[PDB]
Amino acid sequence: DVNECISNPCQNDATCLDQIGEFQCICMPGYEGVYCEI
Ligand SMILES: *[C@@H]1O[C@@H](C)[C@@H](O)[C@@H](O[C@@H]2O[C@H](CO)[C@@H](O)[C@H](O)[C@H]2NC(C)=O)[C@@H]1O
Repeated sequence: DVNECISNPCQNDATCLDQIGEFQCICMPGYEGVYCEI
């Protein structure tokens, strides 16, 4: 139950996709971080 990608998990205006029991935060080209922020 419950998901991970509800209100855009990313923190840099990244694209969210589908994954296996996880979230898919697609950061920009040449970025860093897990939730697209660093
Ligand atoms: C999904 O992948 C991301 C890495 C981005 O390239 C996304 O594109 C951007 O999506 C936002 C939506 O919040 C939009 O506002 C931007 O204009 C768009 N970027 C460009 C250059 O179109 C992509 O969908």
